[PDB]
Amino acid sequence: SLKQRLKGKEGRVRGNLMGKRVDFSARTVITPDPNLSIDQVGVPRSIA
Amino acid sequence: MIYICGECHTENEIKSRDPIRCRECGYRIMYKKRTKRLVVFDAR
Amino acid sequence: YNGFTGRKITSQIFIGPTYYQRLKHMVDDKIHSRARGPIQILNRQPMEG
Amino acid sequence: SSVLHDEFIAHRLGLIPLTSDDIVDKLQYSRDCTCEEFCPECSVEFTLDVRCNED
Amino acid sequence: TVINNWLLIEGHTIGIGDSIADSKTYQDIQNTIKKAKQDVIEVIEKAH
Amino acid sequence: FIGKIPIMLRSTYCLLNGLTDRDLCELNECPLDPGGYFIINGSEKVLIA
Amino acid sequence: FRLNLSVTTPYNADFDGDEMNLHLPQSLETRAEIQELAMVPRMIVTPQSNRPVMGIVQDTLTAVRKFTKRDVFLERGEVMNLLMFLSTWDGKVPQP
Amino acid sequence: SYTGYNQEDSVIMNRSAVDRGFFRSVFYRSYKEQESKKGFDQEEVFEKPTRETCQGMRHAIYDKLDDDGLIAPGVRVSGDDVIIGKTVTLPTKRDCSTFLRTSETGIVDQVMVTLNQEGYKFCKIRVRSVRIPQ
Amino acid sequence: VTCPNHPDAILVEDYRAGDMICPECGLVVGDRVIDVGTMSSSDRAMMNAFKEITTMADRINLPRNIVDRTNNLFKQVYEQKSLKGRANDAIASACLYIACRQEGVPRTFKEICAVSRISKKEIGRCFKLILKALETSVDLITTGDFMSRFCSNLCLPKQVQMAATHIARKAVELDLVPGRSPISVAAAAIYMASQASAEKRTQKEIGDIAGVADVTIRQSYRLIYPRAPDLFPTDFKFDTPVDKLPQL
Amino acid sequence: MIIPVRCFTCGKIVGNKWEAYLGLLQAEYTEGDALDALGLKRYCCRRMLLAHVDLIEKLLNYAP
Amino acid sequence: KKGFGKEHAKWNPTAGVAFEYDPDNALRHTVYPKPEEWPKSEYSELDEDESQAPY
Ligand SMILES: [Mg+2]
Ligand SMILES: [Zn+2]
Ligand SMILES: [Zn+2]
Ligand SMILES: [Zn+2]
Repeated sequence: SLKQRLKGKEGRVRGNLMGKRVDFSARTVITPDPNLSIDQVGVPRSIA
Repeated sequence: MIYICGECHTENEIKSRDPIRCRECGYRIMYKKRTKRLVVFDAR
Repeated sequence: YNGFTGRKITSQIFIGPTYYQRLKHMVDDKIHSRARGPIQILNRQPMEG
Repeated sequence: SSVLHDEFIAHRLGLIPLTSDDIVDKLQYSRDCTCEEFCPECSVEFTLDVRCNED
Repeated sequence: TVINNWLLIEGHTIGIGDSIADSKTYQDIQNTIKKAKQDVIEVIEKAH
Repeated sequence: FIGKIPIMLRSTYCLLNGLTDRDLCELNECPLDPGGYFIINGSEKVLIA
Repeated sequence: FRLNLSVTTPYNADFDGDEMNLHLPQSLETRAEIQELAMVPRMIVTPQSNRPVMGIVQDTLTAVRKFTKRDVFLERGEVMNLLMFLSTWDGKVPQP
Repeated sequence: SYTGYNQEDSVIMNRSAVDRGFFRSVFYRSYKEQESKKGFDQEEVFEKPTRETCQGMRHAIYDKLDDDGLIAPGVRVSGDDVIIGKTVTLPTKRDCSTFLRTSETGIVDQVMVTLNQEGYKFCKIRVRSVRIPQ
Repeated sequence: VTCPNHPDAILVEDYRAGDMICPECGLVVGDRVIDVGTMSSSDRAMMNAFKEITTMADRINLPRNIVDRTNNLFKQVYEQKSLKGRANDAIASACLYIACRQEGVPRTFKEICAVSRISKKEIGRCFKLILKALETSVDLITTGDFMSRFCSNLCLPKQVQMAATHIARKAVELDLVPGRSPISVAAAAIYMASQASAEKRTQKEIGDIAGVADVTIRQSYRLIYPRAPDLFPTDFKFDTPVDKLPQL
Repeated sequence: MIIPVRCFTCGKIVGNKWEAYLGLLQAEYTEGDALDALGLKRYCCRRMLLAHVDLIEKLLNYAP
Repeated sequence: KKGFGKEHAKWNPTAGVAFEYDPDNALRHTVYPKPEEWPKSEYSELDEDESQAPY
């Protein structure tokens, strides 16, 4: 029903207006690299 | 094409839209035969 | 001995054989990226492709 | 049709050492040679064929 | 950067020579531990 | 006739009860497999105490 | 993904199978506001407890404690070698 | 401590020992497909979908499939290739199919064809892929 | 879906990005719009008939792919309703006989009778009405299709089973039995085969299994006996010489 | 599953020595002696034979 | 083909390659905490009751 569809956790307000899935984001494992600055990160070439 | 029985390993051409059974063995598990176009590997 | 310059290392290194295992979590399975991908139909929110 | 898959045998072959005594100086690098993919000026061809019939 | 590049000249490790003590020390440690155990027994008997 | 009951492998009512390694290998079975699970729709299920 | 260690202690990371999300600014106002508000050099000290969040960590600290005693003497060769790794260096060699 | 690349729970490892078989492994995976008659007229079948007859296909290549609609073992199937060609008849012929996931680069190990419990023809396909430590 | 600047010759559907751009020049005619893929009165008796179809199919105990088409065949026969004024259970049983033939594995009416009250005559009658009702053709029977289960019911080894099939096959190609029901022929071949192996059986037992008599086999046997020796397959190992094959 | 052709650390050829190891042990040479006679010395090349489990002899029991 | 050991470890021609210098710490390049527990090198020229050469 339209109450159960606008209800709480994963509804239309707690699940599609506050928290939403965002495009343009990639996640990869981290490894050390002491030859980098603090200001930098090293991206692989397939993600880039 | 050509199929291989799962018990007696006797090749037998199964025609399209035809029951799946061997001959001389009466079995119902068939393995497709390896291809004939060639692929090359590296020892690396 | 150092491998780049051949000089000795001032400290002595503790070395020996041990038994290691290779876990199941490999990196080929955890990398993924999205940039203007397919979207849903009813709510027009980004969807898996 | 052996027990090891195709890329297992292709790997145990590369680590076999071949007699490279004198004719390494006459062989070009296959990326430098003006031939096609392969020629007897920058390669050596091998061949294996075994079949087991006895028990 | 400069302290990593000196650190491959100096080097560092942990073995088990870094985790053991001389007999003079071990004997002294054993002596005090035995005395402490005896004291607890004296406390237990008086309570009864 | 009443019905059909699943059978736990390597029991006294299985087809693998009391076989020798020369026959366990002939049915393409592992002689080291412990047994003690059901086969239900292809899957292999185990009951937790 | 590859990042410097001095940045491990804010994120509470460690390099045994963690994963870290990356978001990419699209417009030019948002890349300008991330550049002038929230870069990692601009966030060394914290407003929580008015001290820095990032300090020398792991091997670097132990080596520094052993690089700065009074019996540590460096010959001419590794003075040349170590001075090759300074980006903020004068060009002058200090007299020993 | 060698060069700083093994700090905070990491390991440096010998590259020319990986080249001699160190910790090399393989990786198998299976896929199921089952032809089904969901309706009197809506019926599925394994066959090689042709461009002008079937309609719902993508422009991907359908040359690796054989006449049956399955890939013979031995070929090198890469990401976004079709492996099983299954066409549905339209109340003409509207084709479906199964595609790989992305970034597999496997090799088709063996293909099996038989009858499952309710008696519908179905097939299983195993894909082989080698994993070198990185 | 229409672009003013240029005509669209092709509009590929990008499954990966859920996007629709037009190759000839390029244009998302549709961007992010393509998702990337007691109460029962009618058939109270039909509804019950399919339970009774299932309860009839259950007795034979086999993968029930034959049953779903049997359910659709009835549904079809029900829908036309030309044959509506007829007994449902006969139609169900006739649907069943047809499906087995449609699966290329017919079961005898005698068998079909075992699971139903309907006389073979009424099933045959209803059968022809359905053929006329649904306007569809059928297939002729083959002996080998019943070589499997009967020899199975006798637990006869494949070699005997296969030998019988050749004997049967050779006999029909030569029409050594003009008009003789292939059931009695297969059974006599089976008999002959069983009589050519250690797994001999009496005609009455075979007759009992084929649902016929022993005198019925005796005649068919008399018809095949002249060629008993030559009817056997070339790959066979006698347990009894053809000369020593009994007569009846 | 099968003896590697090269020690992972040195590179010394260790593949051809498997059959011999079984034979020397069969002759009752103590393991320490057998390894020395084969000539492996460094403790990285002795780990190769000392800790090898031969699984190929159990996959030859399944009919092809 | 022909190649060397930077391509792949199947093209290098050598097993272990030993190398060492200064068999006694005449230079103190390495520093022993207790110089008595260390075995004497194969190439050493020290006495049986000494540990290191003088610096
Ligand atoms: Mg962690
Ligand atoms: Zn067979
Ligand atoms: Zn060439
Ligand atoms: Zn070695």
